[PDB]
Amino acid sequence: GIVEQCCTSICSLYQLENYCN
Amino acid sequence: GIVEQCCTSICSLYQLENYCN
Amino acid sequence: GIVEQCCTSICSLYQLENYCN
Amino acid sequence: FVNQHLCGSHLVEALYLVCGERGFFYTPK
Amino acid sequence: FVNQHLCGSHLVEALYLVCGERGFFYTPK
Amino acid sequence: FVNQHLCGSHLVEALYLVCGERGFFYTPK
Ligand SMILES: [Zn+2]
Repeated sequence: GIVEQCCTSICSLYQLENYCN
Repeated sequence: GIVEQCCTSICSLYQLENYCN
Repeated sequence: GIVEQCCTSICSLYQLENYCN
Repeated sequence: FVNQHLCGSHLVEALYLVCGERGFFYTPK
Repeated sequence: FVNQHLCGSHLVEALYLVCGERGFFYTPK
Repeated sequence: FVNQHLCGSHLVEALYLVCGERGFFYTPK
């Protein structure tokens, strides 16, 4: 999930866009 | 104080309301 | 730089003003 | 409500929201 | 774009900005 | 003034407030 990908790890702008609707 | 209860520990909504005026 | 002075260390108001234009 | 550590400016935002018209006091050590 | 850990309210701000009119979903564990 | 570590978006908010009409530069490593 987003916490694991972007908070405890680092997310690219593209990875973050995977959580847009 | 609030730092000890809510920052270094975790505070419930109710505990946080103890710091309203 | 500002990260080293103010983030990983602590900066006074005066030290922070060194980064105003 | 979130059950997380709330510190510094986040803690003050949380009180601002929770306390509403009452307002609040932020008295750190 | 920033390549940093983004957590809690910062993570939600980042999605808000990045996703724009699409909006987003914030589903923590 | 606060004497605390100020990082990332908090550091930029602090400069925004402190520097006022002057503006500021945020140049991380
Ligand atoms: Zn923060």
